[PDB]
Amino acid sequence: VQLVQSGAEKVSCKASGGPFSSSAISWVRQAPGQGLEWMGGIIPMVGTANYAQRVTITADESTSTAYMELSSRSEDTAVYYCARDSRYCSGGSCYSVWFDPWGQGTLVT
Amino acid sequence: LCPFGEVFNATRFASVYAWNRKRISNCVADYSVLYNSASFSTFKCYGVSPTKLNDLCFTNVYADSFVIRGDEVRQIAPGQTGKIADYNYKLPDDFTGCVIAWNSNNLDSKVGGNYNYLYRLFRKSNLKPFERDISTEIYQAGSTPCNGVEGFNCYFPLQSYGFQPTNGVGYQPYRVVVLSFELATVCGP
Amino acid sequence: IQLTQSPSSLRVTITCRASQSISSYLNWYQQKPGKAPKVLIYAASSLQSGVPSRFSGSGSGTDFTLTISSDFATYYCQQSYSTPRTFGQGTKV
Ligand SMILES: *[C@@H]1O[C@H](CO[C@@H]2O[C@@H](C)[C@@H](O)[C@@H](O)[C@@H]2O)[C@@H](O[C@@H]2O[C@H](CO)[C@@H](O)[C@H](O)[C@H]2NC(C)=O)[C@H](O)[C@H]1NC(C)=O
Repeated sequence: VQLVQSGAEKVSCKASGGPFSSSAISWVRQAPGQGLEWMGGIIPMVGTANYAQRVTITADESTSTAYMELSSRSEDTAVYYCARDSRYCSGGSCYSVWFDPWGQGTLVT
Repeated sequence: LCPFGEVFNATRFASVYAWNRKRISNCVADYSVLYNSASFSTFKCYGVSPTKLNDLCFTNVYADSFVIRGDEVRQIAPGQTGKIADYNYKLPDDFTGCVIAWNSNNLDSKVGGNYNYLYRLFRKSNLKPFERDISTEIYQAGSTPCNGVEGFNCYFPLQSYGFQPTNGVGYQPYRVVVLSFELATVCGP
Repeated sequence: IQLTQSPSSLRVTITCRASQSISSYLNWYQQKPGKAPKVLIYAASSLQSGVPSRFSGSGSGTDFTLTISSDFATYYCQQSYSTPRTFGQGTKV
């Protein structure tokens, strides 16, 4: 299960192996010298993206590919990662969520 | 003749959370051709005798199809309980008809896993007979509102199956067709 | 719910504290220079397959610890308990 992202500069993330529409794909920003920020993500089966509290997040199951569109500052220079939302779940009560796979990263300036 | 070929030899099957239903009508139904077929591993009838199916005639006949794990096959029966019986596909305790299933490991399983098959883990309540809940809303399991992405007491109610050619039999996919018979529209020879 | 972790720079341990109780919904990551982060610990104390037994951790509610028994990388804590999801500052080994 690997994620393949587009090269440096829309930003794409193609899924190869593993679940797709059943698992949210999120985008995480990491500016140089900074930590990680979750900006939102989408479940292709739902078709609706949720955003962190500017950026358009979408996906299309038919190509097993997620997309993020950026448009119109210099302060946004960062490496952008895609990651799949996975969970370790037990009977009755499900108690965890994390990001398992992770693409190479796209450099946007 | 009834379009059984389009049910049993279908190119693809639906997930159990969103099982397909096809209404069969105005046709002649050959049942013994299936009963004595070596293609099936499970052929269990309730309310009817499998050997008299060719002589019996019915009104509406519904063919409900989906894919589940081999270990879950036992849940597709009246009076049974479990994650599939309660949250995906519930049969009435007075169900009339036959449940047909076969191993589809060599058909559906993929290297790396075929994750196109999903089932529900969570729901507010158990399903009514033949209720098909295909909503994709986040399930809340406490007083805390979700209002967004799943997390604590907020879950995406569906999970995919890791169906692989390297799985043990209980974890291999099975194609299940349930024939529900109401009681002259569909009639044998 | 924000996370605060310390020390910022370093057998060693790294601690991460939630400003609010988050049950067991935090995780830990290891990020090498120029690479994507990998999962170490999920559900507070459960190891990710492929992670050496040298790694362990525990905690509940607000106070959680990552322990390395004996991999110079930046380690992060993650909060998936509630929206918005966030991450810690990062600790350098
Ligand atoms: C489902 O298909 C099987 C297999 O039939 C073969 O594969 C099909 C996809 C198609 O290409 C057929 O022309 C092939 O023959 C059917 O099993 C056969 O049934 C006939 C009776 O009609 C019998 O004479 C054959 O010997 C059977 N072959 C085998 C391998 O069992 C089956 O009947 C089909 N099911 C339905 C409802 O049509």
